[PDB]
Amino acid sequence: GKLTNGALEASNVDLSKELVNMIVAQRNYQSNAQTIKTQDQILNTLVNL
Amino acid sequence: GKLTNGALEASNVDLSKELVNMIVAQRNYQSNAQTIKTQDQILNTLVNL
Amino acid sequence: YSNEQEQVLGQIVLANFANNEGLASQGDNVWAATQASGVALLGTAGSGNFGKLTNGALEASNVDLSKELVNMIVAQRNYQSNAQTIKTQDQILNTLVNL
Amino acid sequence: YSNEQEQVLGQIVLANFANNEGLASQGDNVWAATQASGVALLGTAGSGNF
Amino acid sequence: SFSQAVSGLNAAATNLDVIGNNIANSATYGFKSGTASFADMFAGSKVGLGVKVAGITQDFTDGTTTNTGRGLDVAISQNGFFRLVDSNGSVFYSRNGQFKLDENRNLVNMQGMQLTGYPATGTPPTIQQGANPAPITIPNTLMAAKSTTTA
Amino acid sequence: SFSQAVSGLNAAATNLDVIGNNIANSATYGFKSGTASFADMFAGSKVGLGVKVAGITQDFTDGTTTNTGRGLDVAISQNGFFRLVDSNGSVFYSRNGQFK
Amino acid sequence: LDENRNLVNMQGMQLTGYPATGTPPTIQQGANPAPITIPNTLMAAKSTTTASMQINLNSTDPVPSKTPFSVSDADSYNKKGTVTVYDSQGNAHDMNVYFVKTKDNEWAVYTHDSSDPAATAPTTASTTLKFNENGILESGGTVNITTGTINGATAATFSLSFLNSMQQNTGANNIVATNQNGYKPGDLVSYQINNDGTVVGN
Amino acid sequence: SMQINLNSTDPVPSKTPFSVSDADSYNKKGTVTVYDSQGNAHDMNVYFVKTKDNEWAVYTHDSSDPAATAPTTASTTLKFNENGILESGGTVNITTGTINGATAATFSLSFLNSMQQNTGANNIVATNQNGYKPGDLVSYQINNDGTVVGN
Amino acid sequence: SFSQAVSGLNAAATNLDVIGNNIANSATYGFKSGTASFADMFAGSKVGLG
Repeated sequence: GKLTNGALEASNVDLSKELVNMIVAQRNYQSNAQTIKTQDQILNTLVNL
Repeated sequence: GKLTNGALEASNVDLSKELVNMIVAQRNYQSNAQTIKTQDQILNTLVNL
Repeated sequence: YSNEQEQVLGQIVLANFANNEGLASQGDNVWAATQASGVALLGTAGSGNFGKLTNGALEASNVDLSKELVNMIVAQRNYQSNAQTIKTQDQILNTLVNL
Repeated sequence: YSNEQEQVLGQIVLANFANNEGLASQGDNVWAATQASGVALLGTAGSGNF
Repeated sequence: SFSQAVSGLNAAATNLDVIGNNIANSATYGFKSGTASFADMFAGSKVGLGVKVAGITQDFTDGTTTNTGRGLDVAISQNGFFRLVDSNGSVFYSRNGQFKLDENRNLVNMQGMQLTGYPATGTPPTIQQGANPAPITIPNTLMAAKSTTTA
Repeated sequence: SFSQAVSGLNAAATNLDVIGNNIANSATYGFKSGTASFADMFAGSKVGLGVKVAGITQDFTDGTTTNTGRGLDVAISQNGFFRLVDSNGSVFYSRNGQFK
Repeated sequence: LDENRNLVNMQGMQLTGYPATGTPPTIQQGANPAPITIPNTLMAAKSTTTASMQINLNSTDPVPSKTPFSVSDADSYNKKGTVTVYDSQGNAHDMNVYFVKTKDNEWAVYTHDSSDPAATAPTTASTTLKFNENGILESGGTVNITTGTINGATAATFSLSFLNSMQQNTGANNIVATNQNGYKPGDLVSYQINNDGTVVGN
Repeated sequence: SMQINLNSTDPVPSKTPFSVSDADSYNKKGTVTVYDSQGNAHDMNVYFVKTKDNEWAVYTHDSSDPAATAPTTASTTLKFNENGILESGGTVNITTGTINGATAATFSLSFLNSMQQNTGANNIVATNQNGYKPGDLVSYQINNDGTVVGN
Repeated sequence: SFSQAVSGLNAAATNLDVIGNNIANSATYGFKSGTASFADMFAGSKVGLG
């Protein structure tokens, strides 16, 4: 490509699109933690027999 | 078409239309943000069971 | 044309259906006729059972944002109520297992 | 290309099975053909059952 | 026993998804909103087994007509559907009237689907309102002249 | 679920970017406005998976002609495009008539 | 509205109701309920069997000057009116009715079909309207009228009525009401459900 | 089958005899796409020409066959009664041409339920035919009544 | 909702542009003034969109 003097190529990170992905990944992480807690209770009810 | 010498063709951007479309677009964006908020609350409710 | 004469190249055909609710949307603002919607009845604008065509204009969506937001609020509340029901059944089952 | 002319290099093939549920998953978002799924039918996109 | 609560949660989720989709397609020329229709599923007993979504019904009410102006743009009033064909000959219908001419001078919408209609044939060409609908073309070929036969 | 609202937000953001590009280019000789065209994404189910940006359409309406008094300034009325060549021989087309 | 033109719910069960039978169709409540359907079946035409023309007359009108009658000459008659009737194929017959004042309170009315180019112009009175001491129509209010035969369609004969017509010191002769029970073929345009449950197709 | 509505007020065309190229030589033209034994599409053109009130000569032509003979004899005659109902001539056996050696199809074309009254203009109510082309399996489904149907 | 006010604003802007163009040609031999013609945009509902 061409070179433009006196100019800089800024980053390509869009904040909006990122924050939304942050929310979605937070929800996924919490769901996985919930699954961990479920398996923990499974092992608990088996142990306390 | 014919060529007119000594003059330039200006842009066809009408400012009032752009402003009204901007107002509509922002509101739409806020409505979609409210939708995301609602679904986030739904997922929080289901996780916190 | 440039010879002070015009030609007709075609006439846009319109389609009408017995069952509008039966058309299955395929995306890309496009509908496909299926068994429930019946066969498409073809015709021209302004004749028979067809509305005329407006030139230089586009038809916008019929989605009102206020009604959508209020319905979203109501549906969120209903979803939370159902989640409360699920929690109730969870507590009942936990009580029975702890016996 | 730069000579104001395009050239094709190949076409992506699509495979459809008689039994999708019979495919044996190999991991890495990858499936393998098995006897339960049957022999894969090859074709091009947008035609037939593709 | 979650038979009812799970179904209710699924129905609420479906309704919420429909509402969100309606919100998202708010600026889609040619879009019709949708509404979920619910039905109960009593089965033998009187306990009300749950709920189910009987379907999703469109709202085919005409939207506001906005004079974008671009000549090719055509808005449709009252009943009717624009008829298109894909590259494989399948027939589709759409209320979106945003058209453009492609490289082969074929009237297509944004997705490249070829707009169809009654073609014209003969000299002078006449609209073949009977001829099976065909894709509409706008050739740029120079128009021949007709020798004077009646004055 | 989340996908529909995400697609709606992306489409609204694209529309707002198109509007911002148009409004920042209000004073630009030979510039044509842009408009985002959206399409839905139904796939099998009737739930309406979401919306997508079908494309961005330019508006090639003849703008107002403004005089400047320069002999090398010429504007194309009605249809027509200036044909230009760069250093590499690649061809280009532009409605702007500011030449030096 | 499903593909077979029946009114069904979301699950497909057909709505039932009292059907319409006869011409003109009316709801016959003595029958058992049947599924409601809305066909596109074009509606056929009805040749006219009864027509009505209520008109008010002026007492001060002088008798026509240019005897005898000619349908061409305007000064040969006091009034001219037009009623559109329909034959077996729905073709339009434009009956022109001509009023000539003969004596006091006595008005000869002539009938001529203008849609048929080969029809002869009437030369003899079709009817003589007689008005009493004060407008009150006295006799001659009903006349049998036969159409011409146009384009091979059956000529429609009908009873044309002048009931409740009055003749007093009104400013001029102008038509008040014209009605007829015939219509031309029509295609389905819309359908609606009234608050009384009737399904009506326009 | 071709159900059509004809206007009783149409004047008889001046340009005798009927010519496919001459638009003034006929009253109405319609098209029906039939399929032969191999599956080639034949666009049969049906022409209605009014001769005398309550009489319509019907001609047929094959628009897909480049070697089809020019129609010189009226294919059939529709006669409508004084009430506008069709009385005789509503059915005729018609044979198409031969394209690339494919066997021509002989089918009964029926104008049943066709009516001639004072409509707006000549409009074709409906057209249908029971032939089709080769088809490949696209989808399968199980309906409400248990029948399995492949589309 | 928004479309009604958008149409009203566009009509007002068109009228303003027409008036400004007429004023700009106050001294233009052979020029004839222009006037915009407006019409409502009822569509199905009794609200009368724009």
